[PDB]
Amino acid sequence: QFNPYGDNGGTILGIAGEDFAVLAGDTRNITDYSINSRYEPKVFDCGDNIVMSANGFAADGDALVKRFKNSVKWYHFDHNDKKLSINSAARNIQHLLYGKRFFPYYVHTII
Amino acid sequence: NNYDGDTVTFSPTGRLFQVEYALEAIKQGSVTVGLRSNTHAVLVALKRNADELSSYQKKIIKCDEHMGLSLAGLAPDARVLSNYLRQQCNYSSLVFNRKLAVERAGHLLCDKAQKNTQSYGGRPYGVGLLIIGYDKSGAHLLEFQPSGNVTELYGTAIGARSQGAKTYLERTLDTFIKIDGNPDELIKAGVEAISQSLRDESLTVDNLSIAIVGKDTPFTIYDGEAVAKYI
Amino acid sequence: DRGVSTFSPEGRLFQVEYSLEAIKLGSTAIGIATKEGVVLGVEKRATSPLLESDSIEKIVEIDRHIGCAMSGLTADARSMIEHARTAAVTHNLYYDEDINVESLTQSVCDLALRFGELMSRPFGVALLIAGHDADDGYQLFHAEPSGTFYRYNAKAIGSGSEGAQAELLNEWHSSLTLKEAELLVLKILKQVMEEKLDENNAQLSCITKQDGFKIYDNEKTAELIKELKEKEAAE
Amino acid sequence: GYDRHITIFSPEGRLYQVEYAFKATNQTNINSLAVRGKDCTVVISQKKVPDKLLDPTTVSYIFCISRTIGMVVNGPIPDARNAALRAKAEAAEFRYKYGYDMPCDVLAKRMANLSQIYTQRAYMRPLGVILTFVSVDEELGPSIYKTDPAGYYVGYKATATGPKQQEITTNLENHFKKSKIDHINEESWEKVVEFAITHMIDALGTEFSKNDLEVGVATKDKFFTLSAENIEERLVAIAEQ
Amino acid sequence: MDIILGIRVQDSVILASSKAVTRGISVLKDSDDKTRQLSPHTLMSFAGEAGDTVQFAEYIQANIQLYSIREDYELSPQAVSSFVRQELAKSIRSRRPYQVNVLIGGYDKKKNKPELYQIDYLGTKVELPYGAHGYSGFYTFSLLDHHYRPDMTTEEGLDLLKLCVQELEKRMPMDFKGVIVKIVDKDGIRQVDDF
Amino acid sequence: TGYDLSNSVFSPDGRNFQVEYAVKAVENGTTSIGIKCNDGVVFAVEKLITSKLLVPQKNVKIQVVDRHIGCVYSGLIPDGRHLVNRGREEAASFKKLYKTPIPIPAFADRLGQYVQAHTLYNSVRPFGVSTIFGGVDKNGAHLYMLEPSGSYWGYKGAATGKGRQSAKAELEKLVDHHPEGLSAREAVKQAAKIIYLAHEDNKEKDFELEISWCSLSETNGLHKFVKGDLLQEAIDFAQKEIN
Amino acid sequence: MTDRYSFSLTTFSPSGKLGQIDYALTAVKQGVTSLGIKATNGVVIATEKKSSSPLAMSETLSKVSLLTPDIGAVYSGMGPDYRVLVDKSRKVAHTSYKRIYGEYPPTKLLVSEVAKIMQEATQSGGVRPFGVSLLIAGHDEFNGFSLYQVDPSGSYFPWKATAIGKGSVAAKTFLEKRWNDELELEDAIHIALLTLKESVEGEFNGDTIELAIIGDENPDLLGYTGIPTDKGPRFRKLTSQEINDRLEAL
Amino acid sequence: GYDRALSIFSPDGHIFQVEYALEAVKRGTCAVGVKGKNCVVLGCERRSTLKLQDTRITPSKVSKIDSHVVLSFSGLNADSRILIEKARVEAQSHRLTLEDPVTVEYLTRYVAGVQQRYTQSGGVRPFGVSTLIAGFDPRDDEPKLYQTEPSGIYSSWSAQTIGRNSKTVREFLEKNYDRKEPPATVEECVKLTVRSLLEVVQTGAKNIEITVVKPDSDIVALSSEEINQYVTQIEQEKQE
Amino acid sequence: GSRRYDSRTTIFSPEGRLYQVEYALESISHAGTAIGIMASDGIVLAAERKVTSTLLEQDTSTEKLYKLNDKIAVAVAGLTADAEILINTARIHAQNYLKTYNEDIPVEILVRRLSDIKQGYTQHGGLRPFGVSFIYAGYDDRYGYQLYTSNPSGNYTGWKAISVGANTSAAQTLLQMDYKDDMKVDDAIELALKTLSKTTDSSALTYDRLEFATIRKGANDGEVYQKIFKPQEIKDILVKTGIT
Repeated sequence: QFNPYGDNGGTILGIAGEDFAVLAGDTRNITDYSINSRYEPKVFDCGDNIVMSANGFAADGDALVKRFKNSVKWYHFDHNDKKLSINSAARNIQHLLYGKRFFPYYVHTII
Repeated sequence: NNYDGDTVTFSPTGRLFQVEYALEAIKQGSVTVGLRSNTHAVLVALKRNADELSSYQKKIIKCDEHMGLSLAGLAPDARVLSNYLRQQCNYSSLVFNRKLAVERAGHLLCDKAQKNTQSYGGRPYGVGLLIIGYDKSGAHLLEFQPSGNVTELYGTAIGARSQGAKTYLERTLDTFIKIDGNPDELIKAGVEAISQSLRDESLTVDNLSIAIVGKDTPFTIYDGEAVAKYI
Repeated sequence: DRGVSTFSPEGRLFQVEYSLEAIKLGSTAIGIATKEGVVLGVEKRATSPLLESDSIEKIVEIDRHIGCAMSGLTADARSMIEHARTAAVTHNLYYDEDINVESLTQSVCDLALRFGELMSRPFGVALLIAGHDADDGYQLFHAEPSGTFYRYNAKAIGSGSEGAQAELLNEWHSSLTLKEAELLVLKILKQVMEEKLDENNAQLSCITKQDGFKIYDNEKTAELIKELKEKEAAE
Repeated sequence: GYDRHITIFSPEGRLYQVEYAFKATNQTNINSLAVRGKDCTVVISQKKVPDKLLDPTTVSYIFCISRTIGMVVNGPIPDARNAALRAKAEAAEFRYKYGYDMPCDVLAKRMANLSQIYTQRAYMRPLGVILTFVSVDEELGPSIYKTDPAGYYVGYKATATGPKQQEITTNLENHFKKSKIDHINEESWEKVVEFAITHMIDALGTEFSKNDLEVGVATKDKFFTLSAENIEERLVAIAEQ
Repeated sequence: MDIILGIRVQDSVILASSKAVTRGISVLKDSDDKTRQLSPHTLMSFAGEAGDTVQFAEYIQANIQLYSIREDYELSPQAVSSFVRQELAKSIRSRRPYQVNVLIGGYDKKKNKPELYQIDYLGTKVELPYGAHGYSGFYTFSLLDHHYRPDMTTEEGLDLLKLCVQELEKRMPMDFKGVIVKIVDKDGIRQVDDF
Repeated sequence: TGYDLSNSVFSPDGRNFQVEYAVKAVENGTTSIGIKCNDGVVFAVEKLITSKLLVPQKNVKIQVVDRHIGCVYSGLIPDGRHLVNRGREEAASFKKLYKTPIPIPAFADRLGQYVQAHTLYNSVRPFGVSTIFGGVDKNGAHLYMLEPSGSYWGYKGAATGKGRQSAKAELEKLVDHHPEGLSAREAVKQAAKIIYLAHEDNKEKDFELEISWCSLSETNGLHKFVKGDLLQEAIDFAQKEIN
Repeated sequence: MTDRYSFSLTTFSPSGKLGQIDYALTAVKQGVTSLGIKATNGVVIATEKKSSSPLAMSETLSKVSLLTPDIGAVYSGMGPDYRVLVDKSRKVAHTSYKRIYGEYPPTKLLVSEVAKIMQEATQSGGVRPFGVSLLIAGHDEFNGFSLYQVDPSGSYFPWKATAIGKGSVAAKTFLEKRWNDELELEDAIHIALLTLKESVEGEFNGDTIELAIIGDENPDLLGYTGIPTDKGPRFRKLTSQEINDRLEAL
Repeated sequence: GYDRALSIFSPDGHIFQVEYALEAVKRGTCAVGVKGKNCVVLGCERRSTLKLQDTRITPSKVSKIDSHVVLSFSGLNADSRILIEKARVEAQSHRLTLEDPVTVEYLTRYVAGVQQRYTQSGGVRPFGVSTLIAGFDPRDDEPKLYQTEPSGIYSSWSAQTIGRNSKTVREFLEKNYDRKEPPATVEECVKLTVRSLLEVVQTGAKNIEITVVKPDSDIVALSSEEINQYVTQIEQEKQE
Repeated sequence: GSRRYDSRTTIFSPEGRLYQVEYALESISHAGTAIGIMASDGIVLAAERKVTSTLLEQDTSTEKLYKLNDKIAVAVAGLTADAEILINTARIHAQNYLKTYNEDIPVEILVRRLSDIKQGYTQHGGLRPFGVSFIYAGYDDRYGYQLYTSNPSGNYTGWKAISVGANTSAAQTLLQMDYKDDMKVDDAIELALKTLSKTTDSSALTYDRLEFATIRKGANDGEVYQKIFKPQEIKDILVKTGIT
């Protein structure tokens, strides 16, 4: 039977300082015991000073990042180029994720 | 006369009066000018207020990083049509990783407006649009009319008294077409063009709207104190 | 007849122009924006003395930071208010923030031209939408059934509007206090109203950043009416 | 007078839109004729190519509906082709559903039913065409069945349609009064075609070259149309007589 | 849920329904009232699947109340029980069936008679002198078969019910936390507060 | 009367006046033509230069369908685009099911039925274009012209728009003088000449010429635009002939 | 595209008439005379086969139609409308009855279904009424023989005998003088032929007259044997020859 | 589906189909509501060209929406049944979700919403009905009286009348109703209600209906005799 | 589009009347009169057929009086085909109720639903209304014997005695004169026939131009019987009251 999920490995890490924040991740992409790529970035600048990583099943990760980036674009269009605050981004991502509650994105998301 | 009750009816001489009346709404609209060189494309718009207590109606709308437009006529129809363009540009990026060619944008608007001219119940769009953009074949200016006719030009103008700006741009063609790698000079030529359509009113700071897109310039809009440089 | 979405030979939509005539028959509503807040006032205009005037609801809350006044076929406004309230609350759910006043007004105005042969006719009511947000501060908007909305420093709508607007053109300046705005709404309402303005046939409200949107009691407004009469007798 | 614009009854119980669709039938100014042999069914129609720029091979009002059924139309070509495409689709569907070839008369009834619907339903206009269906049916033999904008249809011994239809009809009537039989008593379809052309000439009082006519022939298991040369061959035999 | 019983006597119907609400290894509530008044002289008790029970009971209640207002009239206990049966009969072939068993105790004012209907989740209706749902019947039916008489007073009915609860409290494995008892007669519906 | 106020209504003489009114819009449009040749077809159209501000070469009117069919039309331009968009859908579904690219007669009827369908109801307007189209298939070259009524035929040459009479007269001379056939390269030249000759009937505004062709030998049976040296050569031949 | 005619085309006028129904009845009036006569042991329905051209084969155009083995129909008015009503009537006899009860509908109920179809063309959106009046003759076990008239409005009436169309007024008067409750089937056929001759202009024979009967079961028309309870259709169309036989003893 | 915009604006800014629906209300029998200190009374005219009426079964002019709220109307009777049914359904739905019966204001707002919706939906005409909605909010003793009309506007009234000759009885109520002192008893409130109908009705025989609503779901209709007692008493004090 | 041909069947006149309802009522005023009279021990339905021909089969005929269930019947005035559409709907509705509650449908509930269907055609859909007025005669254990009427507007009312169709003005005046409350069924029968006899547009009232029915408790103890009169029975009762 077709299994629509996979595991692309990798690990990510976010730490917040007083006036800064880092979001790190390795660049190795795998399936089973093979390496797909030694350099495939999974941490992205999404605009408005927000960095994002959705780690786990890469196809779902890319889809979510793509959808969120698009959400930032439309937020500008719909609210007079207003900057999307990090707390507002977080709530927006909740709805992106929960919208597929019964067929989830297989990712640990950090922004 | 008897043939203007709806868009689906031809007159005996082959005219579509509802489309022509839609065209009339554009003529009552405030003047807006478009022009381009080989490196940049510029929109200039005269904004209109309701009275001295009101804001000035926005005329220019951004569609993508590399494309945008100005409007004359029914503003809500421009909102509908610009939104469609935003989606089409967006689809092109997400699915093909490709910026939408200004020419295709023109074809898409033409076909969308056309459908409203051949079926019962609808109405034609009541707005004219000037689309500028910079894509893989350089700078572009398009003129959209709600009849569905889209036309690629070096420069043009639509709205009330637009004839003056259009004549001026026709005269100045050989000069402004070669204002390459100089944004401020292309805008100044556009500001001079729109001035040929003024009457008992002059360009002020909350009156004038300018947009520019080009080789190394994303579509950006200039308003308020940021256009004082050009008055 | 002839299509509901038809253009006139002058390039205007018949039905939108006709709905504008119905708004002219509506009771007067006035809004004044200041740097201390926005004041919204209305003429209640009860059709009979037996009608209990406190049940006339022409000033309405959309969210804590946005209020609304209406003029024309006021029953048409209910679904517009319902959309506005849902738009405002929905935005907060999706974004954990307050929704901008302009975005609210644009959302309400998106309903306007959704008629034809979608609803069967345009709305027969104009709205004054007043609110505050952190980006653009205190704002007043005039939402029409054409789908157009203008931002205003001050605006009057309804039967007494063109006389009231000329009055607002002279009186409005960028340094008005909230108290000055309250008195000014009362003053211009008494001018254009048919009957004698009192605390029962006219209503006041405001929106401030601190306390949000508030409708005034009849006691509170009554004192401002007395205060206005005293200032005008005093020269 | 909106009773004249759509298919509702007038005060005297008429359908003017149906009547006006009949007048559209003659708009091409073409006359057609159909007769039956012992073995075959022949249909001939006038071919007028007025413009010198036309490709004359594409000017046709005869259609091969199925392998066994042919159809000639009297009326404007857009409506004619509308009816032709539908008849083809119907004939093909019938064969798939029921396992045998659609009979000429059954297709005629089906198209007549569709036409009837346009006379009762307001949103569909009648087609401005008269459709003459021909075949050599495996049960009924040589067959002519004709359909009109009223949704009427009937079988014929022979028939004619067009502006000068009455002249041709009485011509054919008089021949069968003489002959005493239901058909052209001839073995070869070639001679039945010759009869058809001869009686069209007499009735219309005009001579034909090979490009002034168009001929369709139905035999057992196939309907086919003739080329200009097959028709020329036929005109020659008529002259040498 | 679990224990719901019913006894029709001479002039009344008596419903006894357990008070416990248990989820997992915890008794979450010991005063739950597993009943809804459908009309002034009609009472319905219920047991079954969590959520389903109350949702169904209230849906029936709303419908009977709507009917009463529309017609300014009280539907007979027979008529109400037929409506309820049909709703359950519809439900058993839907995408997700209501897993609810009910007892309907009513006093027919036109006939001057108490009436007890037992309806299971499949829509199996039966009029009885006494009824039960689930495992309750396995203990009470034989006891009722022995001691029940059709001319019993309300008092005698309650004593007979006491005997049933005592037997259940002795032999049933689970602690159902006693019962709430309600009487349906010509004067309406009242609750016995000491059982 | 009032028979002309609603599409699909028969007048007492059996006419659909709304289609006839659509024809008037076509007669008002610019001149377009088609010439059928030895092994292909050639299309050309008059593009009125309304102003100096129009970018030359950049408001392309001739349209390709699939890879082997060219389409040009006169009248309401957006209506023509709508028709081609449909034609492209029709060609795609034909190739999808049957593999082979749609033959020209088959494609001709796809447009025909669609245009005819817009004469059947009062809720749609007829097409305000006459469309000249064609190409090369497995049976050689075909040229077609389609009117607002849905009527179409095969043609040796075709013309529509304001200069249709002038163009038709010129087309007839070529047909008379070349019974054996015109070559693809000669047809391009003649198309240029005819558009120039047809421009007399529209002589206020000056114009821009546009030409395309499908030829089995010259374009390998694919639709291509005539540009550069071959186009200038054709423009020169045309200038040489009006003088 | 698609039907924008979702509104009625038949409406009440100020005087209370339903115009389109009246006008449909006028079309029926122009129609060729057809009639029905009920005997004690059968029913006869008859009409003139008004031929359009002598080149037409009038046998291919059948005005008298079998609906069920025991029910037949004839009409006056618009032929194409009748033809599709027969198609629908035949089908509804199956879908709304035979596929449910395993037997054919009784005459009154099939008539009721046709009447319903015709009524809906009087009220539904974007249609005109049917321009026909029907005469339906049938037999069923529990009602015996019956004859019904169905008009454009959808109204239907049971008759002993009646006529519709062109010369219906004269024909009804002729039938009033001749009808009694003792008529045997052969007597009714004779009266039907007499009545029709008054309204027929040209030739009067078995090729210009169409006539069918509802009478005894015809086992020779069943097509099979072996089931005693299946005895054959009660509907029979008289042949051209059988009509001419009765026209010599006229 | 049928689609026509039947309710549209005319050049002067009127919606004629809404305004013509008001004419239908003007033709309907008179209805009046008067609220006292502790009750609301609804009085209704019944036209007297109808003898041989069976009053046991003939639809009453006052309808219970719930056990605590009532609705009367003027205009098309058939139209009112649709509004009454929808109101009754919503009343039960409110009890089901909120676990509290509707307030009188809420129920009125719902009915008014239905009416308004029928003035800007395609393929429908407006309700030819105006309503008087009266009762007491749950656990509240302040009387409530509201009016709705075909446009969808609604408001609260101390006393109000609708239907034919309502301008005459509004006249009466305006000069006979003291806002400062509402009818302090049921007795007084029924009397003022009957007086106002006697300005317009005729002989108050089988012509007048009265329904009295008190707090906590206490609704009752008066019989002819009880009403006739008021009629008799009113006419005796009249001779002056 | 098709707007041109739309009558707008569901609009108000400037006077606030529904055109089509008024015109449907005008249509019904030309239909054969039908009378219903309610007595203490039953109900009478009597109706005049539309100008009958001598060749019409009277015994297998139904035009005016129809059975909805065993306890309820209707008399029809208007287009018969329109009435049959509504009658079949009413019959189904009665069975739905019986299936749901295991009790026969109360008369008013059936009447309200039919009347609501009529109302719908006057407010939405753009279709012509049903050109029918009904007289409902029925019995249930709540109100006993009941008479109702409904018309194309979907308005319905209860009656002691009522007429629909032609000459209702004259017919109602006569019923108002001679009707009294204590009246028995056999008196009501006589009143019904004598009223039609005086208001009819025919020269003389005969058995072949009448349909007749009674609903009595005339079977066996607390059970109700519907009697749709046969032609011979109508002929007898016509003689028994001295009209023939």
